[PDB]
Amino acid sequence: AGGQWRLQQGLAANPSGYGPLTELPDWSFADGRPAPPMKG
Amino acid sequence: VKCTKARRLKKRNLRTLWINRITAASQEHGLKYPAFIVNLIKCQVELNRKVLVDLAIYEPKTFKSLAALAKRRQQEGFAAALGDGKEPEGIFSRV
Amino acid sequence: TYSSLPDDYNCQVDLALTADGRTIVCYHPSVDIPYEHTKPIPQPDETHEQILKAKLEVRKSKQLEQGPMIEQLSKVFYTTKHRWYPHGQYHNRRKKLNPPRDR
Amino acid sequence: RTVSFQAKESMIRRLEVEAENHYWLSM
Amino acid sequence: WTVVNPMGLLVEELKKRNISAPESRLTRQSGSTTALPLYFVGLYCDRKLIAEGPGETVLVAEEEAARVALRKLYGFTENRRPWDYSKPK
Amino acid sequence: IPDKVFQPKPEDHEKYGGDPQNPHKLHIVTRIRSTKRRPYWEKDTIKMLGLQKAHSPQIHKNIPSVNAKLKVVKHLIRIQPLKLPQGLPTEETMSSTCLKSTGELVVQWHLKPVE
Amino acid sequence: SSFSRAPQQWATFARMWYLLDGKMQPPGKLAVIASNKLQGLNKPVYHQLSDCGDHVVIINTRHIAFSGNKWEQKVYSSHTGYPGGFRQVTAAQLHRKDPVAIVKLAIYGMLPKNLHRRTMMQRLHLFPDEDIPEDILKNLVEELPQPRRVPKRLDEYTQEEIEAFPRVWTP
Amino acid sequence: YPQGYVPKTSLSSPPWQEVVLPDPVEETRHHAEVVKRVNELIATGQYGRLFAVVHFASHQWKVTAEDLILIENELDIKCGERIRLEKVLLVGADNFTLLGKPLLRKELVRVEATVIEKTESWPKINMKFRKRKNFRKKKIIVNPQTILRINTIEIAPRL
Amino acid sequence: LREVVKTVIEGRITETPKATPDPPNPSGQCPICRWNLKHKYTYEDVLLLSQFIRPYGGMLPRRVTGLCREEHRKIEECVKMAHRAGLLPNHRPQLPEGCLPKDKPKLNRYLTRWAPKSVKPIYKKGHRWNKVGMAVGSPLLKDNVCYSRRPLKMMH
Amino acid sequence: HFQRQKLMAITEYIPPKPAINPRCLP
Ligand code: FES
Repeated sequence: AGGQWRLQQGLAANPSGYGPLTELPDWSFADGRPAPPMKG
Repeated sequence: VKCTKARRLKKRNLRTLWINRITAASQEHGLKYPAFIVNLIKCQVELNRKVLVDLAIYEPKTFKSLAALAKRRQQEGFAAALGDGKEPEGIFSRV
Repeated sequence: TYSSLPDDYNCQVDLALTADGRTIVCYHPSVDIPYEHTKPIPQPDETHEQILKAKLEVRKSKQLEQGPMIEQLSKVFYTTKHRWYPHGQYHNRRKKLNPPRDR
Repeated sequence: RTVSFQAKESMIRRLEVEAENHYWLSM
Repeated sequence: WTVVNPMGLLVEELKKRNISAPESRLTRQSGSTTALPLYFVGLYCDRKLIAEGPGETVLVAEEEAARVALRKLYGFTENRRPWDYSKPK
Repeated sequence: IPDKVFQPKPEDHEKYGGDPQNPHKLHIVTRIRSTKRRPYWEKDTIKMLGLQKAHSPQIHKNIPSVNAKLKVVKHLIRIQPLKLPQGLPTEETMSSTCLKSTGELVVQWHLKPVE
Repeated sequence: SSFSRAPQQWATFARMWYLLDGKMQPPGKLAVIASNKLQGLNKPVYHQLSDCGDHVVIINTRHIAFSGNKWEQKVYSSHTGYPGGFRQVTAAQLHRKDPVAIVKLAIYGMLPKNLHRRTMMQRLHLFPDEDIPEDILKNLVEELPQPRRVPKRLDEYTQEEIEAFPRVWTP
Repeated sequence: YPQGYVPKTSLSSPPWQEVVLPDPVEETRHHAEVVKRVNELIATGQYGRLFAVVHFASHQWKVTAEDLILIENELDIKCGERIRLEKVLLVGADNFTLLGKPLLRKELVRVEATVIEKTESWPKINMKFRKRKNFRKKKIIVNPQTILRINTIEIAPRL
Repeated sequence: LREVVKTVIEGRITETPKATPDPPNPSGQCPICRWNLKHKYTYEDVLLLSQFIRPYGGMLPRRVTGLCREEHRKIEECVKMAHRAGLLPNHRPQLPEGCLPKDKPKLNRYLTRWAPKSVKPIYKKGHRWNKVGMAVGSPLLKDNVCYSRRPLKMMH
Repeated sequence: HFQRQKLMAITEYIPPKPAINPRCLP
C-alpha cells in the first residue's frame, strides 16, 4: 500500500527499492569501527 | 508435506492477525485502518504491521500519540483536499 | 487545543515537530481520574469463595445428580453442558506433562 | 456476469499506459 | 521481599513523611454481581489519587493498590531505569 | 492498425511532456505480465529483448528496429524516456550512479534526503 | 504499568457487559454491532482462541423497525425434519408470535458457523421491553449509542423550527 | 434570503463536518514551547526504562533492556563483542517519545548490543508434491542462526 | 382559498399566507427551481412536503402548487413514503363518522416504495446466482445528490 | 469471457450534464 503516493513524492513505490533504509549499512561496531559493506 | 505446505500459509496467517488487531485498536480511537496506514505513510513513518500491534499492546500512551499524528495528518489531508491544492502544505504535511 | 485527539481519557498528547524538522516529539503525561468523578468505597460493612459455594447450592436430594450439577455449573458460567463432560483415558495420557511457559 | 467496477478501472489503466507507450514510440 | 499488611505499612511510611492516610475509592467496576468481578480501587490522598490497583474483590483491589504505592514510595516503578552492568569501573 | 495511432498531436506532447524536437534517445522497458498462454512470436520477441524477468530495468536505443520490436510487445512493457539532468556519468563516478523511478539517472549519490 | 501479573491478566481478560436499545432500530445494523461486541472483536488484543467475548444486553426489541416492506416480504424458513415439516413464516407473523425471535435469528446467522457461536448466544441477553434485572445493571459497564438516528415526526418538530422553515409556495 | 442561499439540510451539507486548523504562527510557537520542555526533560534524565525500534536485516525489532534477539543468519562477529545498530526509527521514554522521519539523527540515539551465540536452525522438512511421492524424496533445512543480547540504549539532549 | 359555510350556505374566499420573500434563485419556473431544492429533499423532509399536502394527507393539485411535473412525482412519492412510515401524525386519514383504526400493533417501517398490503412474501430467496433482489427506495429520486463513494444500493 | 463484457460497457457513451432542465430553465 502507498506505492502511488510514494511515486507522487518521487520515492520508490515499494519501500524496499532505492532508499536510505535499504542502501545504508544496518549496523556498526560498538567501538565505532565502520562495518564492512553489505554483500547485497 | 502438510508441514511443508503450512510454512507458506503460516506467514500469511500471521500478517492477517496483525492487521485485525490494528483495526480493532484503530477503531477504538475512531480511526479506520486504511486511514491510519495512509496517514503514517504520509508522515514518512515506516513501522511494520507487527510492530504496530506491539506498540498498542505495551505502549497505549504512545499509540494514542501515534493515533493523534495519523488523525492530525488526516485533518491536514482533508484540508488539502478541501483546499484543492492552492493552499500550501500543512505544517505536519511538510516533507 | 493543538492536539487532534481528546486528552481527557488516557493521557495528554502534545505533538511538536523539532526545530530541525527531522523528528516528531510526542509528550504523553498520564491523567488521573478526577476525585468528583469516582465513587466511594461501599459504606455498609464475605469472600468470593463463599459466594461461589452459595451459587452452587446443594438443595435437592442432598448432592444433586451429575446432569443437574453440570446444568448448575453451566448456568453460573454461561457455558454449555457439553464442555463439562469428562474425557477418556486415551486423550488424558496424551496431555503434555511439562508445557513451556514464557512471560 | 455483470462486470465489477474494479475490473473496468484496471482495464482502463492498462489502455492508458499503452497509450503512453505509443507516444514514446512515435519519436 | 515478603510484605504482609501492605495497607498498614503504607500508612507507616506516609506518617513518617507527614502525609495523610489515603482515602480508598472505587474508581471503576465491572461485573460486580457476576462470578468474575473486576474492581479497580484507587488510593486518594488529600482527594488526590496516589496509586490504583486491580483486583477481583475490593479487599484484593485495595491490597493491590497498596502494593503499587509501596513500589512508588521506594522508587520501584516498572518503568524505572534498569540497573547498569555496563560500568567497567 | 492505422499509422495515425503513432503520429502524435500537440495535445499528446503536452500530456506526456515529450518534445517533438530532440527526441529522447533511450527507452526504459520493464515486463509486467507473463508470456504464458501467448503465441510463439510474442514469446520469441520477449526473449530476444532480454525481458525474461519481470520488473527488470533495461537500457535500449530509440531506433526504428528497437521501436518496431517494442511495438510488437507494447502491451507487456512500460516505456519511459531516460533523462540525464547531470549528463552522462564519468568513469570515476560510474560507481556512484543511481537511477530514480522518475527516470533521472544521477551520476553522484550524496546519501542526502531530497526532502 | 507496575501492576502484579495475575491482576493484570484478570483485568485484560475480563468480560464486559453492554446494553443496547432496539426501539426503532434496524436489527441488521444492531446485529452487526452485536456480533462485534459478542465475539469480543471490540478489544485491541482480540484473539480467536482467547474466549474474549462480551455480554450484550438488548432491550425494546418489540419496537424494532424494518426498512422497506421487510415486515411482510422477509420470510424465515425452517424444517422440523419430518415429512412435510417445511415451515415458512413472514417476518411480521414471527414478530407477532415472538418479538425477540427475529433479533436472535439475525444475530445467530451473523455469528460465525462454529462451536463457539452457541456459547456466545448464552452471553447474549434479549429483553422484549425496557425491564431489566437490577443485577444485570450492576454488571452492565457501558451503554452503546443507537446505530440509526431516529427522524422526528411533525409533532416532534419544535415550534421555533416551524418559524425558521420558510414557506416555499403560497396556497 | 440572499441570492443563491442554501439552508443547511440533510442533503445540502455532507455527512462529514468541515473543520478549521489553528493558525500557523501561534502553532509554531507551540512547537517550540513543547521542544523546550522536552529538551529539559532529556537533560534532566527524567526517564527510566526505554524502548527503541530498530530495523535490522529485513525485519524491525522493538528493543528494550535485557532483550534477547535471534537473527536467522551468520554475522561474522565473534561472541561477546559489542556492536552498534545503526538503523533506529523510534525511541520511547516514560512520558515522551521520538519519531524518525523516517529515521532519527545518529547523534540523538546510539544503541549497542553484543553477540551471544552462533547457531543453526533445527531441521525443517521440505517435500514437493508429485505422483508416487515415495519416502526418500526428503530435504532438510538447517540454515544458520545467531543470538544477540541488548546492552545499552543512549540518548542525549541534542535537539 | 375558498371555504363554504353552512338551507342556506355561503362561501368566502380568504387570503393565504405568502411565501417567504427573496427566493434564493429567482427566475425559477417552479418553486423547487426557485429555491435550488431540486436534488436536496427527501421523504424525511416533512416540513417541505407538508406544504403541498392536504390536512388529512391528500395530495394537492399540481396546478395550484405550480411546480413542474418532475418534482410533482418526486414529492408525491416522498409524501407516500412518509405516510407509510408514520411520519405524518397530523395528516392521518379522516375517520368518516365514528370508525376506528385496526387497533392492532403497527410495525415500524421506513423507506417503503410500495404499500405493504399489495406486496406478497418472497418464499424462494434464491441461490448465489439466482438470488432475488428486493427494491429499496424510489427510481424517481435517482438524481438526488449522493454523499457516498458509490451509488446507494436501491435493490437489497 | 469476462474481459469481453468489460469492453461492451466501455463503448457506452458518456454524456455531459446540462446545467438546468428545460422545465426549470429561466
Ligand atoms: S426545479 Fe425548476 S421546474 Fe423543477
